[PDB]
Formats: sequence, C-alpha cells, structure tokens
Amino acid sequence: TSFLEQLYVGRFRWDLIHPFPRQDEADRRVGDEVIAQLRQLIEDRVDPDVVDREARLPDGLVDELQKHGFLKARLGAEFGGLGLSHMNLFRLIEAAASWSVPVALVMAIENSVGVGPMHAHLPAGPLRDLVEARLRAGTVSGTADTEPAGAANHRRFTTATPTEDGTGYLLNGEKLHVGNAPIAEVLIVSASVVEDGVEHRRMFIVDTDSPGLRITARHEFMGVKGFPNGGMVFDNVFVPNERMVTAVAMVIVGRLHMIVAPSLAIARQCLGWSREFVRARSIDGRPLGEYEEIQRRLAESAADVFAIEAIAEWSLLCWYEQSAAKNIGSVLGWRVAERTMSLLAGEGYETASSKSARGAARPFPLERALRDVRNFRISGGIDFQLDYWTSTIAIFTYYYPDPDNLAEIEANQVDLDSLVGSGLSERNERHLRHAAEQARKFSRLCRELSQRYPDLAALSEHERKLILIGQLSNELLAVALVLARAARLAGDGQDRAQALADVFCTGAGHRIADIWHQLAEEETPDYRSAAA
Amino acid sequence: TSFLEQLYVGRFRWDLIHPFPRQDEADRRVGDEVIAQLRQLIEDRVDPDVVDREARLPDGLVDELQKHGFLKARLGAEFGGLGLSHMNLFRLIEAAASWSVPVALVMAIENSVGVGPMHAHLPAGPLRDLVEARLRAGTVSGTADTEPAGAANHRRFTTATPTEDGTGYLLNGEKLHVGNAPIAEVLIVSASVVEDGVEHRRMFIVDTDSPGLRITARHEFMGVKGFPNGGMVFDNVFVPNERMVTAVAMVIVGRLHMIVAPSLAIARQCLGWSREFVRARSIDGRPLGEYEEIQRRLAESAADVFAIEAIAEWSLLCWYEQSAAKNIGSVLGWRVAERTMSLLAGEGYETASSKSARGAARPFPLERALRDVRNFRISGGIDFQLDYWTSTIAIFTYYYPDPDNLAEIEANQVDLDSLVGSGLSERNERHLRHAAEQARKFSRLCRELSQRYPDLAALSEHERKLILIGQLSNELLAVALVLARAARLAGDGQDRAQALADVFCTGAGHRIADIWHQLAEEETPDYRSAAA
Ligand SMILES: Cc1cc2nc3c(=O)[nH]c(=O)nc-3n(C[C@H](O)[C@H](O)[C@H](O)COP(=O)(O)OP(=O)(O)OC[C@H]3O[C@@H](n4cnc5c(N)ncnc54)[C@H](O)[C@@H]3O)c2cc1C
Ligand SMILES: Cc1cc2nc3c(=O)[nH]c(=O)nc-3n(C[C@H](O)[C@H](O)[C@H](O)COP(=O)(O)OP(=O)(O)OC[C@H]3O[C@@H](n4cnc5c(N)ncnc54)[C@H](O)[C@@H]3O)c2cc1C
Repeated sequence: TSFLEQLYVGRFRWDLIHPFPRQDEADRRVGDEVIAQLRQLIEDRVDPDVVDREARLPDGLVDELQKHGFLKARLGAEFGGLGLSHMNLFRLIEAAASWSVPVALVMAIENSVGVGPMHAHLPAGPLRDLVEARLRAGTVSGTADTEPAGAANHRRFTTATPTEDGTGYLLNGEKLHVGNAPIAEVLIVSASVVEDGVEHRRMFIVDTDSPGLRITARHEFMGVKGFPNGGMVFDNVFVPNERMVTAVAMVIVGRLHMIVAPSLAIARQCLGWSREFVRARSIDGRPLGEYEEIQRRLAESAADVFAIEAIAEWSLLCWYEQSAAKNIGSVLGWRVAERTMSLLAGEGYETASSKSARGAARPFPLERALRDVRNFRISGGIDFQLDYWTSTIAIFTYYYPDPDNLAEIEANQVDLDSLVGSGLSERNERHLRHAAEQARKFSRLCRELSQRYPDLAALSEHERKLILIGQLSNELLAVALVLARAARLAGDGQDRAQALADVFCTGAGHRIADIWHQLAEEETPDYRSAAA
Repeated sequence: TSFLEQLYVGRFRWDLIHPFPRQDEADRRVGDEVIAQLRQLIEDRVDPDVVDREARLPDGLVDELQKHGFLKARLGAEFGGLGLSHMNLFRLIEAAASWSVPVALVMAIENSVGVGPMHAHLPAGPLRDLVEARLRAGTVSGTADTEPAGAANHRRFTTATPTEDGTGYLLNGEKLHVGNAPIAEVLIVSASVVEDGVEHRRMFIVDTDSPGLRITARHEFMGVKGFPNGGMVFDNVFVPNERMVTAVAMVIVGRLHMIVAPSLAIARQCLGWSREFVRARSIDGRPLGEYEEIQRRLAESAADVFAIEAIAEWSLLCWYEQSAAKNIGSVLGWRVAERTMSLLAGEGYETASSKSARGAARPFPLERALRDVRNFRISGGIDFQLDYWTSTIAIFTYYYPDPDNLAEIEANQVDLDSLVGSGLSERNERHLRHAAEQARKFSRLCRELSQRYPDLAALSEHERKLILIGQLSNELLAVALVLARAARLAGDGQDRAQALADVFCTGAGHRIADIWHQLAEEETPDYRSAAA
C-alpha cells in the first residue's frame, strides 16, 4: 500500500519505509559505466558557459547523444537502447544536469514522455509500427499541451475536427513553451474532439513537418538558456486516424527525471561551490569555516541534498510520494541555491564568464544555477498550485464520504510501539515520535475542515488553507523518508547520516510549526480591499 | 530620541511615530517636476531591454544626466545642482530604477557617496578647491573599499606608504566590484597607513587616470547588466598629501538611495505586472482575480510595497531605523518579485525580448526584475550579516554593562494606555497591542542571553540566535511604522491603508512566531558533522 496515502488519514507507516531500500550493487555499477560514457561525451562537445551566453546548444550534440543510445536509455537492445532502470535514468539526467541543464532537459523529455517511453503502451497497428521505425532510425519528440489560456485550465481549446472523408482530423490552436519543439521530429499534441455535443481530450502523434504546423516562437527564459523550447500554431494540420492515441503514471514518474534529477544536480554543485569558497576564504585572520552561521548553512544545504536523495531513492526503488517529489525536489533545490548565493555573496552574484575574464580562482556558474533552478517550481506545475491540487484531489477525497479510519482520528491513536527498533540516534528517535504525532494531528485538522464545509466545491474555495495542508503533508513525508534513509545508511556504517537527518528534521520542525501557526489564523484580514 | 533604540530595550514608542509624518506638498510638487524631466530624458535615450541584453549603457547618457544636474541632485545652484531634499532624491532614484536599474545605481552612488555629497564635510584647502572645480566641470565618482579578502574584514590590506620626500603616499592593493569605476573620473579609496607600528584606515581621493592604477576587470552579475562596475590594481599609485581625507551617517542614509529606492521601484513594477496579468487571464471560465490565493498574493505584494514606503518615508522625513531600512527594503522587494514569478508562471520566467519577439501582449521584464532585486541583499552587506552586526553592535551594547531600564524588563511593563487614540481599525489596534507586548518580550530575551554569557565576545559566537534577534527587531519596526502610516493616511481619507496595514501585520505576525520558535530551540543538532 502507499505511505503518503496512509499519512493523509493520520497513520505514520514506519513499517512501509523501514528498512529503507538501496539500489542493487550490480545495477548501480551498470549506471556507473553509462554515466562515465555520457560525461566523456558532453565534457568534450559542450561548454556550459558558452551554451548559457549564446542561449544555443552546439551543432551535432543531439546526433551524438542519439548514436550512443542516450535518447533511448530505457529502451531494449532491439531499439539500440541502454535498457537502464528508472534509478539509473535519474542518475544519467543528474550527471547531465551537473554539466549543462539544457542537455539534461532534452534527454529527460525524450526518456520520460517522448514516443520512446509511450511505445510499450500503444496497441499493435500502423502508429506503433511508425514509432518503432522512427526509434530505430533515431527520433526527437516533445509533449505539446500548454496553451496561451493557461496550463491549469481543465479544457484544451486546440480542436481536432474530423475530415469529411473520415480518414483523419484537422488540428487548430496554439501551444506555448513546448520542450524540444524546435528540434523535435514528432510531437504528442493534446486537442479536443467534439463528439455529438460533448467535448473530449485526445492525444495526437503529429510530425513537425506537417503543413499548417508552424514553430512561430523560440522561447528564451531566465535560466535553461540553450534548452530547445518553442511555441506553434496549428492551421488545419491534417492528422491521419491512426495518429490519434486510442496511464498518467508515466507523467508523474517522468517528473522525477525532468524536475527532481536537475534539482538534485544543481543542489549538489551548489554544496560543492559552498565548501570550495568557505575553504579558501577567511574573515579577521579566522578561516570562514570556523564561524557558526557558515557551519549551519553548509549543514542545512548538505541536509537538503540528503532529503532530495531520500525522496528520489524512495520514488524509483519503490505513487502519491512521486507526486510530492516534484515540489520537495524543486523547492529544496531552490533553497540550497538561494542559501549558496548569500554565502558566496559578491563573487556568487558575478557571472562565471566575468570571473573567468579577470582570472578568478573560482569561476563558479552559481548565478546560472539560481536562474536554472527557478524553472523547476514553474515547469510541470506551479509549486503552490500542486500543493492545492494534492490536498483537494488527493487528501479530502478520503474524508468527503467520511474517513474509513475515523475512530483512529477521534481517539488520537499514535503507534509509538512500531518505531522501537530503528538504529537512529536518541534525537532522531524524538524526531520520529513527533512526526507520528504530527501525522495524527494532520488528520484531526482534515476532519474539522471536512466537518466545517459539507460541500467540497465550497471547501475548494479556501485555497490558502488547502495549500498549507499540501505543504504540511510534504514536510512530514520528507522527515519520514530522511529518518528511514538515515537509519539504513547509519546501519551500513555511514554515521554522518544521523547528523544530516537531525539537521533536516529540526528545520522541517520549524516549517511545520510555521504552517500550523498560519492554519490557526482565527480572523482573516480584508485582503480583497488590499489587492485592489 | 530613537524609536528602534528604545525598541531594543523593549519600549514601544508609538508617541515618537504617531502622527506619522507626510512630505511637504510644495516640496513634493518640486519632486514631481524634476521626476517628469528625468522620465522624458531616459525614456528617449535608454531602452532597458537592450541595456540588459548588451550589458552596456548607451553612449552619451552619463553626459546628458550631468548636463541636466541629475548627478548633482542634492547640490545648490552654485554647483549647477537641483538642491533636492533626501525624500525627492529617493523618489528621483525610484523613478530611474522603474525604467533601468543600472541608470538608477549610477545616479544613486554619485548623489549619495560621491565627491559631491562629501564636499560639505571637507575642510577648506586644495582638496576642497579641486572637488568644487571638478563638480562645476561635471565629474563621476565611486567608493573603492571591497578587496578580494572580503568586505566583512575589519582590516583593509590596500596599503598607503609615505614617499621619502613626504609630498604624498604610494597606494598598493586590489579593489573588487567597485560601482561607477569604469566611468569614474575620481574614486574614494580605503587604504591602511602604518604609523610607528599601528595600522590606521584612511580615505584617499584618487584620479582614475593616475599612473599605476589599472581597471583590470569589468564585472557583469546575474542582474544590473549595464551598471558600470570594475576591479582595479594599485601599483605604487602616487597620491599627494592633500588628496588624503583629514561621518558614516552619509553611508547609512546613502543605503536608502542605493538599496531601498531601486528595491521599491522593482516591488512597484512587479505589483503592476501582477495586476495586468491577473486582469487579462482566466482559469475554467472564471477570471483569475476571483481565486482566493490570487487575491491574497496581490494583497501581500501591495502590503509589502506599503511597508517599503513606510520605512522609506520614516527614514527621510525623520538613524538606527535607516540601518534596518537596508534589510527591510531589500528583502520585501525580493519577496514581491519572487511572489510575482510564481503568479505569472511560464510567461513570468520568459525574457521580455522573447515575449516581444513572439508578439506577446505582456512583454514584462519580470525575470530581469528578479535578477536585479537579488543584488540589494548582497550590495551594501549580506542581509544575515547586517542582522548579526545590528544585534551584536547595536542591541547588546545597551545590555552588556547592564540595561538602564532593567526594572521595566523584569516588571514586563507595557504602556497600552498611550496607544488609545489612533484612528486604526479594531484589528490594527490589536496588531498594535501585540507589537508593544512583543517589544517587551524581545528585551526579556536579550536580558536572558546577556545574563547567560558574561563575555560579549563569547555571546558573539552564537551567530544564528543573534541573526534571528536582528530579524525580530526589523519585523517589529516594520509593523510599527506600517500601523503609524496607516493611521495617518486613513485619517486623511485613504481607507485602503487600514486593509494594507492589516495584511502586512498578519504576515509579520507569522514571521515573528517563526523567529521565536527557532529562538526557543532547546537542543541544537550536530551541524558541524553535517557540514563536513
Ligand atoms: C522551461 C519550461 C518548459 C516547459 N515545457 C513545457 C512542455 O514541454 N510542454 C508543455 O505542455 N508545457 C510546458 N511548459 C509549460 C509549463 O508547464 C506551464 O507554464 C505551467 O504548468 C503553468 O504555466 P501557465 O503560464 O500556463 O500558468 P497558468 O496555468 O495560467 O497559471 C497562472 C497562475 O494562476 C495560478 N492558478 C492556476 N489555477 C489556479 C487556481 N485554481 N486557483 C488559484 N490560482 C491558480 C497558477 O498557480 C499560476 O500562478 C514549460 C514551462 C517552462 C517554464
Ligand atoms: C552590484 C554590486 C556592486 C558593488 N559595488 C560596490 C562598490 O561600489 N564599492 C564597494 O566597495 N563594494 C561594492 N560591492 C561589494 C559588496 O559590498 C560586497 O560584495 C559585500 O558587502 C560583501 O561581499 P564579499 O564577497 O566581500 O563577502 P565577504 O565579506 O567575504 O563575506 C563572505 C560571506 O561570509 C559571511 N560572513 C562574513 N563575516 C561573517 C561572520 N563574522 N560570521 C559569519 N559569516 C560571516 C558573509 O555574510 C558572506 O556570506 C558591490 C557588490 C555588488 C554585488
């Protein structure tokens, strides 16, 4: 069953996550070999600073990645693929992202939500034969969903009308901010088909060379400069019947690769840059690493990385937890980069090329890292919006008919007896007790709100409270997995894991308290008067 | 006396800030005229997007600013200056920053810490005659203090050794990240003179064309692209005796212009961009401005702007409050820009030129605003470092001998009777009661820490606690001034002020609670093990 699903009804399932899993040693060594090959390739052909300054990937890179099976990492030998586990794909994207995020994002889309991953789901027919033929030949793909109207719209205004002769459909509409679009051979397009008065969302496998399809825009953002990203108009684009697809777990697990892997990569580089800077600097004769606040900030960044690692390992060694991984990964990644900017200060704010030009010891592209990491709280959904959707669509669903374990909620039941054998420190066992108590409190809150509003549609109006509840659920999951991983790695002789776990749960402790304080607001201000 | 100084010893001096001052109407109308002239000039000659993309100001701008007295805004008619009040200079920089921050920063340095502002302090002699001659002719200046060693160092390693013939000094050392350096005619340089075994910090008025002075580096950062910023080597630069200066209120009040004015400008543009985006967008048939979370976020940004306005008006209509204005202004400015990025989402992350290229309705340079605003938590000191220095150098100084008002601290004395006549709402009067109680609690905390460590040097080791205390003092000042300004503007018929005040104090309420929770930490984790 599901740890986070149980957490929503106030159960702290230590037994589901302890002992914390670890990657198979043979599988990890297969990862090590493929990662070494990619690093050789991109370090030879890609200068990340030049890619950022020119906002362009070097000519020939996508080809060379294709020839070595890096755009078919999860496919079998049949397709000239590397047949990597999810854990090893994630590590491959992480490895790419630590050099150039644009390169990582191209690889992430293709190996996550492209026609390659989709192949296995398609039924036998012409479409499946075409995708296979393209994959053998080597293809680049993208998902074209977002419209100017907004991604958060339940409807898609891009229409698919059947042709008079019934052979295919005419696509009409606009797609915005589409990853890989400018280099894509084929796009997975979302469009509405009207069937006798009722609108229906359908997916279409559309060639980019289709007449009436126009890549009008090439999008450049604050970060990920060089990442192929395009907007397009469909003007009566003819799409044969077979090209119409005829689950969403592929999209959720895809976020681990597209969002969390690059977030971890950046968080790791930032920790590296923090340590190198602290090692080489001093204030008033005393080396910078001796000042308490500097020590705490290195600890907090190190603990954040450990937490991104925990959520990533739990997600890919094995559902709702993988949904929360998007926000936990992206936010922790952004925090580390923000913290690192404060630490490196003036040098941190300075561009890599500027520092390189003046022969600086540390030409670290931290400012690029901070601009890039911001993407991952936007791309794949806005953090507060995902926090809202998580609590209304996945937390109050268990309470609206009524909670099945309602007796447990009124009784304030907390199983402290199942946390007895851990291997955790006396402090990390205290963190574990408190998280289990907070789990039960979380459910009691959810019950009061559900009792307070009979209609969910009415409850769904109170967005701030539901966002905070989304956040609270993520904090407790992060604490739980961090303690589980700590117990495991400490058990296998990594004693630093206890300290890292201790730092993170202490911090989470303050964020949880803050979230409760905001939830406990009795009277709301007239924010509508203020907004005007 | 000083409101913030009294706040440090737990006194809430409502009587010192109520009624809140307002700018003289005649003075403000003089501001309106000068601001209109600057806007005409820069809107004609400066394209802010081009300045950002090329990281260069257009040729001739500094001249045209000089010819119209914008680099001598606070000087008298004698010098061809505009003789503006501090409040009007701040508004002039704000007006410039709302168009192009680089332009604002050049003007801010010259009108704050340049040779122009310094003129009045200099004693009669050749140096004063030279500065006057330069100011009449039109000059550009900068302060060269920061060295590769770090700005936070008490010592400066740049040396000034007297010449054998005793006519002047030889300057040797390196300065980093110097504003206006590449366009400066003269620089105010910090350097150490050794007098019979004891080091001494001295200021030198050095011409940039001095042989042995080399502008080796031209610094480009994440934001403020185009802002002239240079690093230099001094190789036995000869400086005549008269060129050696022979208080720091000029630097503190300068921060209002260099840090807070551009922070307010960005915060205001961001609120404007938020409202325009919300007005034009809808989700599921419902316009975006009808969703609670959207309403709250517009309210929180509007309330933040109001708070930056409050600290700015209190600082320039009239010391320690002006020190805290740096952090309050910069942080609130950064929060608004961060909040705005989440709101505008994909469009928000996209560059102005990208959105312009594809004929977007809103080619808003939000991403540029976010990159620029980050500067103001670094430039003029790192936010957490200023929070540390504020509590060790300006909060515990009143408690180390002992607190003069110790009786008040033990007695938990809170004057609720002086807050009776305000004009505030019943909610904003509650906010006022709570701030006065938090003021007293703040002093009781400070007493316990002072009692706990007999030696300040020992107390100064505990950096996290002292930073949090710095933060707590700033939050209560912000609440106090917001309520004071609200009472005044509501009294003069602006009823929205009550709502804006209410939004801000509610938010501050949560930040204060969070700060206390972190202060109340009983046992600390082993962060030194984690840092490694
Ligand atoms: C680098 C990058 C790459 C991308 N690549 C792709 C891609 O390959 N394919 C693709 O399809 N898309 C892609 N996107 C689009 C991205 O997923 C969207 O930008 C994002 O999911 C939503 O952005 P939007 O501008 O459409 O926001 P909207 O959905 O319009 O939201 C606008 C604002 O309103 C808020 N809001 C929305 N609904 C509510 C509500 N009910 N209550 C309160 N507030 C609400 C949102 O949180 C947001 O702050 C990419 C984006 C980026 C930045
Ligand atoms: C755009 C820009 C313009 C600038 N213009 C000028 C200018 O015109 N003139 C000028 O002189 N300078 C200028 N500066 C320099 C700027 O003021 C400094 O960068 C800043 O004050 C300190 O930066 P630093 O790199 O020297 O940091 P450092 O002082 O080396 O600090 C390094 C880190 O250590 C931390 N730290 C320091 N002391 C302690 C302590 N005791 N305990 C714990 N942690 C500590 C700091 O908070 C920081 O995080 C400019 C900077 C920028 C970004």
